[PDB]
Amino acid sequence: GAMGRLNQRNINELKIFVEKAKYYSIKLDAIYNECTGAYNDIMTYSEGTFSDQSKVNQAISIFKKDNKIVNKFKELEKIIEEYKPMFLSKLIDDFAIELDQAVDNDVSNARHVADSYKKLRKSVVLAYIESFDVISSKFVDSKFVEASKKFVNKAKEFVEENDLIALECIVKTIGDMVNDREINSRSRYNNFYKKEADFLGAAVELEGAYKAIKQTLL
Amino acid sequence: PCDYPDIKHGGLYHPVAVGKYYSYYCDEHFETPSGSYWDHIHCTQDGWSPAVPCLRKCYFPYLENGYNQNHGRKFVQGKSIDVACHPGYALPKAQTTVTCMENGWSPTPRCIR
Ligand SMILES: [Zn+2]
Repeated sequence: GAMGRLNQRNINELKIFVEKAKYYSIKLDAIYNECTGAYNDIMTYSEGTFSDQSKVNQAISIFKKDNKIVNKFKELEKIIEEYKPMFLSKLIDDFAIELDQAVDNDVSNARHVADSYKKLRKSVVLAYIESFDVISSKFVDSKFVEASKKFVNKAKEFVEENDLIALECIVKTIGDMVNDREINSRSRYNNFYKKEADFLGAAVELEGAYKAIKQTLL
Repeated sequence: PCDYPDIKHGGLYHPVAVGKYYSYYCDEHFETPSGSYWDHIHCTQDGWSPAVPCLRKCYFPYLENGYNQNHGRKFVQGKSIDVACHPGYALPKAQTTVTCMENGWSPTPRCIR
C-alpha cells in the first residue's frame, strides 16, 4: 500500500525518461542521413586503389560545417545527461578535436575521423540503453529487474549487429509498453537482423512484469 | 571551317581547315571514347569529330548498410547500375537506379534512414 506509492514513482520516473528521449532514433537518423555520404566517400578512398583528396576533404567539410554534427551529438547527450553523466561528453569532445586537427589530404587521418564517428554513433545508442538500465535497476519489483536485465542484455546485442535499427526498435517497443500498447514479437525487418526476435521476446517478458506491477495500483 | 576547340574537362597538347587534327588529353577523372588518357580531335564535316572529347568515369562507392558487391567497380558516362540497401535502409525518393553523368553519379548512391 506504501509499496504501491513506490511502484508508481518507478513507473513515473520511467514514463518521464521515455517522453524526454521519445525523439532519440529520429534525431540520430537525421545525423546518419546528413553524414552517410561523407563516411561512404572516406571508406571508398581509404581503400588502397585510388584517391580523390577533394572528395575525402568535402567529406571532412560536411562533418565540421558550422560545428553542426557535433552540436546534434551534444543535443542527444543533454537528453541522457540526467541519468548517466559524462558517458558521451568525453567521446564527443574527443571527436570535435580530431576534426579540428583533421589535416588536409591525409587519408589515414580522415579514416580515423570515420571510425571515430562510427564509434561515437554506437555510443549514443548504448547511452539510451544505459539510461533505461539505471532506472529499471532501482525498481523494487524484483521480477521487473530480472526482465529489465535480460532486455538490456538482448538490446546491446541488437546494437552490435546494427545501432540505428536496434535503437528505432528499442524506442518503438518501450514507447509501446509505457503507453499500454500491445508489443508485437514478429520481426519488422523480415528477420534480416538476427538479434531482433530475441530482443522482442525480452520485450514481451518485460511487458508481463510491467503489466503485473500496474495491477497493484487498482 | 573548324575554329579553336575547347576540351571540356581536358585540353590540347599544342581558324583551321578540314583534314587537320590536334592531339588532346583528359583531366584526372575523365577518359576518351577509346578509354585512353589521350587521342586526336579531328576537324571534320559536322565540327570536331569527337563531338564530346572527354567522358567522365565513375567509381561506385562502398555504401554503409548497402549490398556492396559493386563497390570499387568503374563506370563511364552513360552507364547505370542497380542499387539495393539492407532492410531499414534505402536509396532516397524510392529510386533503384543510379547513372554515371558528366558531373558524376545521379542521383548520388546512399542508403538512408
Ligand atoms: Zn573493399
